[PDB]
Amino acid sequence: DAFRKLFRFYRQSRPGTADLGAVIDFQVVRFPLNVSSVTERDAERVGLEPVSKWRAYGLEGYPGFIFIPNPFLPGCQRHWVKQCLKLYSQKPNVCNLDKHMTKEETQGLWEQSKEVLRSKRSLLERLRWVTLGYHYNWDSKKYSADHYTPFPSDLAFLSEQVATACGFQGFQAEAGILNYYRLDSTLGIHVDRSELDHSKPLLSFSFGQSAIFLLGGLKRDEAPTAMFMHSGDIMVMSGFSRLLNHAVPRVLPHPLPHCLETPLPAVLPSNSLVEPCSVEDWQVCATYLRTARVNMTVRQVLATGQDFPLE
Ligand SMILES: [Fe+2]
Repeated sequence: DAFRKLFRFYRQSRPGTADLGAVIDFQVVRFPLNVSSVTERDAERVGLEPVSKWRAYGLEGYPGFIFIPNPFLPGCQRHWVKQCLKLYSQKPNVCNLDKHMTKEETQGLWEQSKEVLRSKRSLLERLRWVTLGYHYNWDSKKYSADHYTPFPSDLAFLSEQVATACGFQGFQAEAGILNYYRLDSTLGIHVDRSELDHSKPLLSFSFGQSAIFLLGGLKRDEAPTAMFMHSGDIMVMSGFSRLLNHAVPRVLPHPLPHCLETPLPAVLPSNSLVEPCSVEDWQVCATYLRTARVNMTVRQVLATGQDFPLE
């Protein structure tokens, strides 16, 4: 339980201390990306700056582990979190509130939360996860072609470009899992093995408040290494770093960030998947993200020539 020992270590807040400086803000190497793999027009279309200005990092003993500090164009974060909270939750996809709350109670989430923010505990505070594409059955720990809703296009294009730049051009976005946090929310010690195609990488996107991650080998026995994950930061776990045990011990609060300080531009490209945000949407997103953090994992389920067995 060495991983759990560091998990309880950092779980003791201790902000701005020896603990704050024991992590790896952005052993450390730079990962040569491929500015040739993507064009600034598609990256503008999805709100990421030219790969020529991206910086990627890896660590010794963790090959294929890619950390990329915030590459998002200034302001783009706002759209992604918005669609994360305003759109991706409701009826077509699946969230945790579907188990004991009916679709009528959940459909009125955004507007009733706007009335709640205007009036000054609602459901958006109670959100814990959303699944996109092939809906992960938590109980079964399996995927199924039977439980499926179409993967959001813009999100898929994002994951596709990022995975292309990181060296996997044949990446179709099939499974999505968007974790939502409270301040005290955590993510447990686990490996990410529910998929059938392990070759394709796991694409994590951090937002909201800063958080502390961890990276340990396939055996939970191997002690973890700890690093930050600010808003906009992106982890691409590939090759070896895909069967590696990881967690999120804390959402560290404000000593909302600076990437949220910079707003959207009025002029966005005509083919851009980055989209406009009404003002009260960044109001509720801005408050909720002053409270806590969001995470966006994207995954390949099936290999290119593989399909779910029948039996
Ligand atoms: Fe995970």
